[PDB]
Amino acid sequence: TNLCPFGEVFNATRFASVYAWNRKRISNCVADYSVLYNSASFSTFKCYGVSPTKLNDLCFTNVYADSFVIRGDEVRQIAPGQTGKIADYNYKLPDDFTGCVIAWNSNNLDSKVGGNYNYLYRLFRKSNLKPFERDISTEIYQAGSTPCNGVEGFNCYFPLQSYGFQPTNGVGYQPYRVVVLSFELLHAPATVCGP
Amino acid sequence: QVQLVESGGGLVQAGGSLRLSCAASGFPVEVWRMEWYRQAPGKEREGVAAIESYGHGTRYADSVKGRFTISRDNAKNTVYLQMNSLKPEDTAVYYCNVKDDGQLAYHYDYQGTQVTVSAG
Ligand SMILES: *[C@@H]1O[C@H](CO[C@@H]2O[C@@H](C)[C@@H](O)[C@@H](O)[C@@H]2O)[C@@H](O[C@@H]2O[C@H](CO)[C@@H](O)[C@H](O)[C@H]2NC(C)=O)[C@H](O[C@@H]2O[C@@H](C)[C@@H](O)[C@@H](O)[C@@H]2O)[C@H]1NC(C)=O
Repeated sequence: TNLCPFGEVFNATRFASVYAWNRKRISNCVADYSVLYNSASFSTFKCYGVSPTKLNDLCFTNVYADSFVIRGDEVRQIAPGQTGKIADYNYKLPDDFTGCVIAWNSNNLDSKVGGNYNYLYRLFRKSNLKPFERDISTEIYQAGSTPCNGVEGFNCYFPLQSYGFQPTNGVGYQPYRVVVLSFELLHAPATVCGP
Repeated sequence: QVQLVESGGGLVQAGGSLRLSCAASGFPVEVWRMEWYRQAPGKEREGVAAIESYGHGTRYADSVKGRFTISRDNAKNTVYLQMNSLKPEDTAVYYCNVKDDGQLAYHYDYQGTQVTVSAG
């Protein structure tokens, strides 16, 4: 009876930096995945372990919507079995990922004349991220073995890096808002279905 | 359009003082970490000092802590390196760099400025 609030996710006013990616759980509602899949707004709408076509025939315990901004160059990384700064240090999907990656170009909102540098990605981490892990640390990162604790040397780095979103940049360098929908089928009853 | 211009340097007696400036064009110097490197003759490049984005800290090599001071002028879009208590092993060519991580179409590696410190 209740329509799932996908507008609150896809049409949000502000968007998280990828390092601090936002998550919204949705349940106890009904979703028509083709009003979205057949909207012409989205530049990328790919799924994994499931197929975009049959999305309404499926029924899940809960669905998670994760949203954030990255470069166009890095939409390839929001995928199972990928590596690179984003998959490695920012947003990791599991290799048995079931769900959908939806992305659209957002130059018109997320850049400014002179450049928008409000979006951050993590450049440095001691280890790769486990699937769906989320690190918002600002601890100084030690590169090499000269220690950084206390008095801090040259090989000591603030972990987060600004994106430089210039209006005139190449389409790979431009910001993309990205939504990942994860389909959690448990051993409990289903709450998110098709029409 | 994006460019890094070093200025200052020259000849100074040991114990002397000097200030090098790095004038950036095409981006704001506060957004990313900015660095000073030096390459003595017949040695490899060394990291001297760095100032992180947005006042997230400064970093100083052991060789020059307490004698060198790095700073940002957001109005002049310029990073400065004050050089005090100059020892002679501080003789090198000095280079500034942006740790932009590919976030701008840079032509990444490029002139430098020579600093020479006498024995006395
Ligand atoms: C994202 O927002 C679009 C419009 O932006 C605002 O939000 C609306 C709630 C409304 O206040 C509108 O006037 C604002 O400009 C939505 O498209 C709109 O959808 C409504 C649905 O009744 C329709 O009346 C509007 O004419 C339509 N406008 C435009 C410009 O599309 C999006 O809704 C979805 O996507 C559309 C492409 C279309 O398929 C619509 O039917 C969908 O519900 C919003 N996205 C969501 C809700 O996911």
